[PDB]
Amino acid sequence: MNTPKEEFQDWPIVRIAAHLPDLIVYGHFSPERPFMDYFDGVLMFVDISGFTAMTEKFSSAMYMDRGAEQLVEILNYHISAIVEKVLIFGGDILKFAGDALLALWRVERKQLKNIITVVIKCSLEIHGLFETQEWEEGLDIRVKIGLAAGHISMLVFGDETHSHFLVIGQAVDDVRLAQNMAQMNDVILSPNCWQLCDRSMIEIESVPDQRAVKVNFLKPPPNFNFDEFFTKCTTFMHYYPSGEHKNLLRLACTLKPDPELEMSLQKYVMESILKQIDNKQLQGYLSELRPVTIVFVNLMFEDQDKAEEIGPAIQDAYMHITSVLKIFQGQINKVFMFDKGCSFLCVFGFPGEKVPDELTHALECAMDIFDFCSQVHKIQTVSIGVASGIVFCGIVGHTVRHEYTVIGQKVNLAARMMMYYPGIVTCDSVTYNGSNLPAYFFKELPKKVMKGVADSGPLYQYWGRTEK
Ligand SMILES: Nc1nonc1C(=O)c1ccccc1
Repeated sequence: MNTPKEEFQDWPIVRIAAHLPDLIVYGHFSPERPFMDYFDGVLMFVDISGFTAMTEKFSSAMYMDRGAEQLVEILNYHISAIVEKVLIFGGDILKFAGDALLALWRVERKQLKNIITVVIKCSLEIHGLFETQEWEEGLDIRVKIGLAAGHISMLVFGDETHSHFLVIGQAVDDVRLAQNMAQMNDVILSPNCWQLCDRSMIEIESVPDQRAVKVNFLKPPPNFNFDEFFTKCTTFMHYYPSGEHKNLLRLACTLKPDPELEMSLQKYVMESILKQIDNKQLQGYLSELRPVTIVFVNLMFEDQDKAEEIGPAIQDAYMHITSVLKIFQGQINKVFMFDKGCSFLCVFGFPGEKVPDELTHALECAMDIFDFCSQVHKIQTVSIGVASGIVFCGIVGHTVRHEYTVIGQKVNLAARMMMYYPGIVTCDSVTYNGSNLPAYFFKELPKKVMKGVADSGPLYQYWGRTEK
């Protein structure tokens, strides 16, 4: 008999799995929401704002109405290379944002030391991708890397139709802190990472007024062989592609149809993405420069380190947020957490979710969320930033690991507003002027210098319908 080869690997379940980390794909968790689990790992936070700041100029007439198509193409070219490095070195890309990606090497406590070495090497090789690369006249196509290590908590929250996850805890906070100490081309280790690492491998230096350290060099001992060392480390990497599947970047590429599993995984993925996955929408429909309203919600907790308290709080907030968003076809694009604040990047006006009065509704939705979440047990402060303008939407990443992501100055603005104007609902000038709501529903705010925003324009507090 003949032996035709090539296992078919393009099933819907596999396509869905591209949008998710191994943490979720192979997780098999209880149905309770919230669900929490705990482990140890090494984290890598790669700041990619250097080249995703490209977005503004892709709206220029120069790109002849193909700005979004060109932007996703060039971004994915670069980001794909980063993802491949992460994957080949054994890491799990947890999420993408417009300005960063976060990767995890989950391992038993005893192997943290050796895995940090692996992750440093990976980091250095990532920087190596960009050492001599630019466009037009600007080589700011470079990245900044923070690494952290230690205890990590995982939270899964959602309802019967939608799920979201976060990793949280000090190591997660640490990786964020480390990355924003990094200059271009730097690899910065959190204090704990530095404490736990193989100091014989690496030369570091101090970071002024900081216990974090900068990696100057990976200088391995005389008879060290990284490839053999890596192979030893793979013993502790549950899903590293191997044997007959050593040619694949992800084990998830080998997933077979399993309706129960697919039911669980699809809950993490937006319906419009599922439509594309199911070949019921053109594969390029979701790459666009689109006017939207961003409602960025930040929840700060009474006790920031107590995962057991924050989980139920986020779940309670989520249940309300999703109900309010349904009422106006708003969608949660991302959920993020560091600094102890949990933030929901909500979007009004995504593809196929048009509808006029987007501004009035965004503001009313923001206020509703604010009022409700402010009453949630353990939520100390709610802050909401509302900004409206043209943003890039598209699936960003590698073929095998990518996510629908929104990128733009207005996303950054809403994000900065919620942090620099805590405890209130704020909006930009577009939103204020477009709502046409009475002017006394607002308060004109002092201008604040916000990191990453040049010329925010006049900003406003949405005070609401009444003085009280
Ligand atoms: N915490 C988290 N758990 O999953 N993702 C995050 C997160 O904050 C993040 C932020 C920016 C980019 C990528 C991830």
